[PDB]
Amino acid sequence: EQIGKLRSELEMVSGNVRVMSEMLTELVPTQAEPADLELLQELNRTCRAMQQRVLELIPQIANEQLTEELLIVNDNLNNVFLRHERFERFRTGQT
Repeated sequence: EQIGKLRSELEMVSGNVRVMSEMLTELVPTQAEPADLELLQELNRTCRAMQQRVLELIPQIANEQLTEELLIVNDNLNNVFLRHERFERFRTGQT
């Protein structure tokens, strides 16, 4: 029950990762608009909240499948975080 529910949540989080990936690919780091970075920032904050959620579960989930999904989502959220950071650095010229 709860395992399937958590997996479903991770799928929704992966969806959010896909949204960020799309924006962080289609947009230009050096030409990113303040509004675009604001939207990315808010979504990044959500991803960070979901990252903490994952981190809480990893050690608490013995299930190999769900734990695998947790680790995968964690890595994806880290990629989104760092990619967003790159956007900020490139736009401000502090890379």
